[PDB]
Amino acid sequence: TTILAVSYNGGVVLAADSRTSSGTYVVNRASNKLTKLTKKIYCCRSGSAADTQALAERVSNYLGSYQTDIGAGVNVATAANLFQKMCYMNRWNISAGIIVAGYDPINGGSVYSIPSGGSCVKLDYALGGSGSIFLYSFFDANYKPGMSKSECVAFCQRAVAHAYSRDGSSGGLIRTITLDADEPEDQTIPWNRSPYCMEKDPKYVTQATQNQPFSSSAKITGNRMSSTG
Amino acid sequence: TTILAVSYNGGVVLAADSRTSSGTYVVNRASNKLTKLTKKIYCCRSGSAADTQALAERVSNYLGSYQTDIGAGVNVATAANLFQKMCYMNRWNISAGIIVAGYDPINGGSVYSIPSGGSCVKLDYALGGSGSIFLYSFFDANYKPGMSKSECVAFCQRAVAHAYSRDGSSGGLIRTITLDADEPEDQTIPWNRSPYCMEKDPKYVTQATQNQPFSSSAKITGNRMSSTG
Amino acid sequence: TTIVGVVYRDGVVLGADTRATEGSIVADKRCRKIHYMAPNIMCCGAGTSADTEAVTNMVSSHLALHRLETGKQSRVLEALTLLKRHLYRYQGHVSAALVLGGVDVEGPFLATIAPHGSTDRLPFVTMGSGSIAAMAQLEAAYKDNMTCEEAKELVASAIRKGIFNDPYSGTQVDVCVITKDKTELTIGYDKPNERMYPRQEVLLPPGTTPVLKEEIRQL
Amino acid sequence: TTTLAFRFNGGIIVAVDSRASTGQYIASQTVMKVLEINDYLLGTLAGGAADCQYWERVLGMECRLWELRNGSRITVAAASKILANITYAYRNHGLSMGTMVAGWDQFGPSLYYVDDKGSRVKQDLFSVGSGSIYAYGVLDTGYRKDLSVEDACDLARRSIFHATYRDGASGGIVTVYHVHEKGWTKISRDDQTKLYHRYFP
Amino acid sequence: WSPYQDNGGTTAAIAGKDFVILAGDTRLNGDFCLHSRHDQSKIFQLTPYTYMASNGMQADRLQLQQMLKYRVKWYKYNNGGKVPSTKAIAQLMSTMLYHRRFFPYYTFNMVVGLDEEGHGVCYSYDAVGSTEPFLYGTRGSAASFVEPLLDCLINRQHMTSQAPPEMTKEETLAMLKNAFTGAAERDIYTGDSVSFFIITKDGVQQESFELRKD
Amino acid sequence: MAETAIAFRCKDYVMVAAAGLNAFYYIKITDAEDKITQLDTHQLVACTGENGPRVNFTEYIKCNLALNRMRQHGRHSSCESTANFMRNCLASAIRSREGAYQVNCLFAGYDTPVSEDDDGVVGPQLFYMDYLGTLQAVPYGCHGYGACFVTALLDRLWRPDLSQQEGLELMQKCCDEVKRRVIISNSYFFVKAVTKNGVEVITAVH
Amino acid sequence: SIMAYSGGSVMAMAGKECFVIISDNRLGEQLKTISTEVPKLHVVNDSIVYGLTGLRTDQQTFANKVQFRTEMYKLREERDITGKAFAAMITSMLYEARFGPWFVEPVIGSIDKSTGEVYLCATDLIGAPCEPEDYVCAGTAAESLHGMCEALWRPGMSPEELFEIAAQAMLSACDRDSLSGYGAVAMIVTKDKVTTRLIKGRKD
Amino acid sequence: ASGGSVIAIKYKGGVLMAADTLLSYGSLAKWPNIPRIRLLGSHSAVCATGSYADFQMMAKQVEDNIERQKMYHNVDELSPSEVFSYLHRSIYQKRCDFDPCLCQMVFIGVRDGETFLAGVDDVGTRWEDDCIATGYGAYIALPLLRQALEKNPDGLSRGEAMRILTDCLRVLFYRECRAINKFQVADAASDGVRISEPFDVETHWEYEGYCFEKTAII
Amino acid sequence: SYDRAITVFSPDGHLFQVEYAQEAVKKGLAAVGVLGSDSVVIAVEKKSAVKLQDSRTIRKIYKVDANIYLAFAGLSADARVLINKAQLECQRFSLNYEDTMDVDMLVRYVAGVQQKSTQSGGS
Ligand SMILES: Cc1nc(C)c(C(=O)Nc2ccc(F)c(-c3nc4ncc(-c5ncccc5C)cn4n3)c2)o1
Ligand SMILES: *[B]([O])([O])[C]([C][C]([C])[C])[N]C(=O)[C]([C]C1=[C][C]=[C][C]=[C]1)[N]C(=O)C1=[C]N=[C][C]=N1
Ligand SMILES: *[B]([O])([O])[C]([C][C]([C])[C])[N]C(=O)[C]([C]C1=[C][C]=[C][C]=[C]1)[N]C(=O)C1=[C]N=[C][C]=N1
Ligand SMILES: *[B]([O])([O])[C]([C][C]([C])[C])[N]C(=O)[C]([C]C1=[C][C]=[C][C]=[C]1)[N]C(=O)C1=[C]N=[C][C]=N1
Ligand SMILES: *[B]([O])([O])[C]([C][C]([C])[C])[N]C(=O)[C]([C]C1=[C][C]=[C][C]=[C]1)[N]C(=O)C1=[C]N=[C][C]=N1
Repeated sequence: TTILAVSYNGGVVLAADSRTSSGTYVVNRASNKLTKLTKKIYCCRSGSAADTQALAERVSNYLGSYQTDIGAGVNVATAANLFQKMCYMNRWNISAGIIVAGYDPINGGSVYSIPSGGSCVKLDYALGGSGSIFLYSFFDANYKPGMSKSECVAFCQRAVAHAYSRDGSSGGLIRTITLDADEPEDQTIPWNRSPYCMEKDPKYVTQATQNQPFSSSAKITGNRMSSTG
Repeated sequence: TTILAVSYNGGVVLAADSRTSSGTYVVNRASNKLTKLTKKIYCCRSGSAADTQALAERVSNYLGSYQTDIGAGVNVATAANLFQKMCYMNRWNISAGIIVAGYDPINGGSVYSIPSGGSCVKLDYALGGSGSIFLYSFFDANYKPGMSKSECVAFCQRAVAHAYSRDGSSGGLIRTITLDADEPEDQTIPWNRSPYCMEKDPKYVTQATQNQPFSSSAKITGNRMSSTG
Repeated sequence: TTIVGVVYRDGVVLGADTRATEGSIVADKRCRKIHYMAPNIMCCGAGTSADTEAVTNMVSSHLALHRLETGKQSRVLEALTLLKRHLYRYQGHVSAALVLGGVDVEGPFLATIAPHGSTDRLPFVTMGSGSIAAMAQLEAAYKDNMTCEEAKELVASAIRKGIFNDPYSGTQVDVCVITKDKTELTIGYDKPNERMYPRQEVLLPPGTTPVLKEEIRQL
Repeated sequence: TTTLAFRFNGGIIVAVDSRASTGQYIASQTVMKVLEINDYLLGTLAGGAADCQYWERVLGMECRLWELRNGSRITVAAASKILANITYAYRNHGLSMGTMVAGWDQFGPSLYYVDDKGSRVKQDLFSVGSGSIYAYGVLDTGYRKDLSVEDACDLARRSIFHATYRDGASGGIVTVYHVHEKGWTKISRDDQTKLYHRYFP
Repeated sequence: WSPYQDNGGTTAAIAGKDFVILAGDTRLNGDFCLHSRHDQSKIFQLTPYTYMASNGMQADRLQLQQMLKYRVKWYKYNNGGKVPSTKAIAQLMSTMLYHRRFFPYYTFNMVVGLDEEGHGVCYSYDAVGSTEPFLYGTRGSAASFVEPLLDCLINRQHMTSQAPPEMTKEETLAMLKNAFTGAAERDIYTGDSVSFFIITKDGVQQESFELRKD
Repeated sequence: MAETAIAFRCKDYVMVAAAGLNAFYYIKITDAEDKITQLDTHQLVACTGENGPRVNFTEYIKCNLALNRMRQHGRHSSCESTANFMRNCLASAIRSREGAYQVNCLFAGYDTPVSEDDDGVVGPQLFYMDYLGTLQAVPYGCHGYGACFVTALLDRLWRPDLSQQEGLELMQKCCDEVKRRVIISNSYFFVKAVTKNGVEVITAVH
Repeated sequence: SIMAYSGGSVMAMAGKECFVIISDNRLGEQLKTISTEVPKLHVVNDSIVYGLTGLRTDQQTFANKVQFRTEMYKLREERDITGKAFAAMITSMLYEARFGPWFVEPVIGSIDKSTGEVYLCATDLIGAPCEPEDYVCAGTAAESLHGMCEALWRPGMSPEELFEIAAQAMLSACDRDSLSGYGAVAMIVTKDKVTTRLIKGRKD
Repeated sequence: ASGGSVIAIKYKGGVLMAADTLLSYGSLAKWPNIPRIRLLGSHSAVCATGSYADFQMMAKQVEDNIERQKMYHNVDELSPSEVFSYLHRSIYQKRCDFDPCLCQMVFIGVRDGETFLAGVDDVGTRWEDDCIATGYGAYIALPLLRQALEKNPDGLSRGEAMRILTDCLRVLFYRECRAINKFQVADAASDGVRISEPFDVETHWEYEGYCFEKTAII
Repeated sequence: SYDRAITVFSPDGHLFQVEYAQEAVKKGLAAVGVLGSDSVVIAVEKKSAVKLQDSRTIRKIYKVDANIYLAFAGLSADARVLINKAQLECQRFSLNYEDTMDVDMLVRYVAGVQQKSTQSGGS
């Protein structure tokens, strides 16, 4: 699982892969780790597939019962204190890394990263999942803050594609959605139209010369591809 | 420890940090993980500081006793089969990730990555150490093969600096050396003249607004920096 | 243990404490931890008193035996190689942390040997249990090319960070200066903990303990 | 701890040591091993020092509340059954206590023994503790029912002594009581080192 | 994570004919570091005539000092202002250590006070409340240094000599300084400065004393 | 430990007694098995333990005393020389491949002057031993479960000037206490004695 | 533990021109007394007296190897062994068996016959050399003896008044230890004579 | 998420407290831009070494206690010695419920001359001194803080107590793995608590013994 | 549950629910017991010779202990519940005290149950 959420001027861009894998076997290759809480507030979802699904639909029922009694819109800081309350009083029993990102008219675009420990940190961009450790040095070099909506979509799709190329846990589709003052626009690009893959990376075309022919010199001349020559 | 070796047209560029750390305390902040085997063949050195030091000076005595009896130069493939022989018949007792890179007149610049399992793989560039997992997605995006000698030095110094900015195990100086047909040129750039650091990264200047003032609205207005206001 | 070392302008200065404890009680208060290796090489030691003394005397007799053959002054790099191959081939069972200092024709050589067998050649090293508290004094006040007096006081002010803060260390500062020509070993250089409130000396007269038999044997 | 008490023609004599050791360190040397419950009962202590001094203080409270409600003395068959029902209720709670109750009720004497596991036995001759196994062999050799009052005080003081001399967990000051029909009296209280130069001069 | 931790230090008391001298060094220390040198939380006052002097774990020490503090106050409210004696407090201590027997305190206690007659008596406790009245007592990490020392010079045993007269407050105080200057030499978890409390019928006087800093 | 050995020395004799019980975890195999091995004409050992190491230790000790009398022209060694040879075999076996001997034994003997130049020991000898290799010369020694019952019995009643009959009725008290308190059924005790005329098998006390 | 299986405490103090050494008399198996009249001291010549504590099987086996090596030293070298040579000899014996180690803790006291300098040494079970100038002590009551010896010692003691301090230190520490006691056997020794004293103790 | 070492010292007139602005997760340094110095009420401030989720819930609890006692009633604000006492009894309550607040904390506070400096552990240990350090600053930085309080018993001024914290933060960057060179310093005085803008220290990596040919193992 | 206070005080210091419970006894069958030197006799009224009652003779005086027997007067349904509390108390006593229960002990228990129903809600 590689999940991330990046803020721009208008709102936020949620990004995630699509694969639940029982250790080493792909149980599902079209998962949806972008969970709707309210219309403009979603959450990314990593870790245990059952422990985080039960939290996401328990928060989303407190959060819709709140919205009816208030009669107004729900702030993102409200939804991020319902995950922190539940991920802290269950922190020894669940495995839950949650990234809460959304839009509210008061504060604009907000990103909250709630790790497995149960803390809450408000950010500009957040990373999560087992594939997130590849993306710290990728965002230190290639990420500049203050992009547009069209640039954050193509960046976060290029960000996830570098993550599941090296990670074995992550893979599949790339599901992204933007949350701002307009309608929430979702987009799912496949594997075969992904912006990066190592199989078509032109520097991994040459095989590593392991299987040397039996020869008279120490001059390395590539692999042995035939029984005759 | 973050070690790497990258090939260009002439020869190779070895790059490493300088820190041996007993778990959580910096025992040495000026280590030298670039070990001389012969004049033109070095090895990077990760893992156990004692188990890899004993291998590096046992190979370097077999390799200099070989060079005297031959009366010619040592190939890099010769030195990489003396680490593979020793890291495989001791693989349950040592902790040794070795990157062997050098120069010979027959094959030019060679890079061999010998992991903890004891295998040998000949590469174009190699990565090693606990800080290497940050640099796969950094080399998938920012690395183009076929650079010059002056470009591989400034790249590998920029590569290590992104690695020990996120890694806690790695840090300190950046020791690089180039091995080609000229004399071996070494260079040690410090921390305060490193090409990257998160403390002077201009997107981590704004503190994450955690410590909110006690207020009447949900409008987030930054941290509380004084007791009065 | 709070053994330290510092490279100064011409030579090295080795430092140590004197406390030796066997299981939370102070066994000895004036133990000696700076050992002899050569006329130009000394060696501090931490860990177990059995393993430190027996790795040192074996190598220091091997360096002496190798000195009669060569007829020359012994290197500190060959003192280090004999220590690191012994401590490696027992795989950390010989629990001795070492600080090795000496002077050769190539200048001062200060390096440490871990109990697993790894070596680090540095301008200043600390080993033992109070090595963390003694390093923070060295990281705050070391500079290149210090005099013999400024290095002897920097070493002694780093031992007292292990005396007054580490419970496994104290009671004195041992300082050994290694030069090219001579070698000066002081034991009572800094005794910050004196004897406050000298003893009442409860007097018992000779004969007040009841004795059942006694047998006197003249010599 | 070595603790014995025996029953004979004339009452019950209780004899104990006074030593409390935490493994190889001796904590104290003046421990009262006999908790007198009231002026006609006794109780000894062996095993855990706090487990005994608590529940024989609870036992001394249930015996005093018996006399307040029912207006008469408690028997010894009811006094141990209070202590045995308490002990059996906490048999899985890791208690370590082995106690004898001794007294003169209206049916003569009776000498009982309560485990830390809820047992209660009725004999005329016990010896409890870690050094009890030394106190049996010198007592079973010289015990008979019709001993005199002075000779049974001598046999009890001498049988504790040979256990304190041999066991590392026993010693100190040998305390001998005598339970006759009017209650109990402290017979003697003497050091074990002074008692060595009497029995082997 | 383990919820028990030994914080060093030692306490010793010697009781006289109408006084007790009560001492305990001021030194707090943890895993391998030294937290403080000036902790006064080792000897606690319950009544003007009876103190408690405990050591071991510093966290369960402060909790036991407060539950002892308010059971004395419910005693004072329910008995018409009558202050509890040493014998009443030290049996209160012996019961509360057994009420928490299965999740006990990691404290080792001494209740130190005067009698109803005026004589001083010190008590000692294990982790579960084994009490005994006695004329002295030494707890802590340096107990095995000092408790055999107090056996040899207070009891006056194994010495074929006549008995000295009764010890004054001054000769007891100078004796007890010889133990803490002896425990500061040979115990690594003991000794920065020891604070002497002298409990007499006309109030309490308080002194301090300097030990070795290492 | 289920079977006891009781031995005490006096002015001119050494009594030994060893219960002849052999069991299989609760089942009485025997009741009369001799566990007091006659090593020499004036020396014997009362080993306790299971029957595996007990025979194989005593046969190694007995055949080596006899071999040391073959090679030394029938000269009987002292009791201390036999006892120090025994604990050498206990102490070298706790640091070996095969493991420690699980035997607890009481060595007994009488020292006679072998020639006119011998001015050594004249009296009796009694040595306490252990499975580890502890050796201690002692006035009386005991092993087994009932050892602590009878060691404090011999604290009460043993005297250095006991006669052959007064120590015979003392050993009867030693055997009747083990029948009284020990749960292990020791009914037959094999009393032997070492005097100046050799060993003798006492029939009366059983 | 294996070290406190047999019981017994041996200590030694240093005086002006003399030293003392004193052991208890108990042998045991973890609670029960096996013997009441067994010392732990050994004398090899008129200058060196050493005492062993720990496991009694190792207390006798190691002392046989010492007597095998001390008497072989006197046949090869035509002289008595000295204190610094004897203490450094059986330091090496406890280090050869470092992984199969002996469970002894030798307490060595020695003196120069011609010079008059005392030499104390107490190694660990693995042979750690340690020479204090004041006192040494090992055994089961060793933690009780560091309090008794350090609060009562002074450097300038006569042989008659050094015995009185060592005797009151052994007995007061054995009244708190349940694996040591039953009297004590001491040995004061000067340049001119050796005096061996048996001391009254508690029979508890 | 876990915090690093926190050091603090008293001077003539107030208390200083420094802490790096890093929040690591194991070895990974996730966020170098979060503030750890929370200030309590109007006279005090706390900072923690250990779990951040435990500190974020504990400091939320003890900040609600200061305001609601002051808002609801006509009483004064709690002193630093009384809100540290509530901080101590709340951590000890959690370990007796077998769910502790797994972090060391450093507490500062100044109320009209009376300066307060104390720390508290996850177990319930509390101590007061003129120099508090938690984490690996208790091993590294705390010996340097102790000698500079005893080389002048009259007291440190603000200028010389700021030199030695910078000398201690510099060695924490040298010798602690899970640390960065970005520090905030709280300053509790008679005016109140004031947290400074993040700064860095000047590090020296230019020793002649650190060169490539000396430290080489050939 | 239902625990409204029923047994309350009159304006003259009387308990109405106790004085009205005594009137239910004064209509009950008469039972007389006298005390001798070696024997105790108790005789009850045994309502009538109904001729329709069972030939199996029905005892009115109920057995409570081995030596302690009881006879009542009042409501015969309330007394059965009272005795099965006292027959349960004898087996509580010789399970915690190993003794035969005294006569004065059993009466203090039954009088303790009578008083406990005069000071309860809903009772
Ligand atoms: C009817 C009868 N027949 C016998 C033979 C017994 C008997 O022995 N009953 C008994 C019951 C409960 C106990 F708890 C004990 C008991 N006594 C002890 N004394 C000393 C130590 C000790 N002291 C110091 C260090 C280490 C230890 C182990 C331990 N215990 N345990 C003894 O009862
Ligand atoms: B992602 O791989 O972490 C994913 C996130 C989830 C919330 C949709 N989790 C899973 O794939 C987990 C396994 C796992 C992998 C790595 C870390 C933690 C957990 N999958 C399952 O829990 C699972 C397995 N088998 C059946 C159903 N669900
Ligand atoms: B690097 O951090 O992996 C380094 C490489 C070494 C060959 C110079 N290793 C170390 O820092 C090791 C610890 C370690 C960290 C991470 C993975 C594996 C090992 N240091 C030591 O082995 C060490 C510790 N204390 C003293 C001496 N040496
Ligand atoms: B260091 O603490 O001064 C010291 C090293 C020197 C004496 C070789 N260590 C000791 O004091 C050791 C114990 C130890 C403590 C902490 C870490 C490792 C080892 N003491 C001894 O080995 C010892 C024991 N008995 C007598 C003499 N020395
Ligand atoms: B005797 O040794 O059994 C004695 C009797 C007791 C009434 C004083 N008991 C103890 O000495 C026990 C030994 C023990 C038995 C079982 C478990 C643990 C310990 N010692 C104590 O209880 C003790 C502990 N600390 C102080 C005083 N006593």
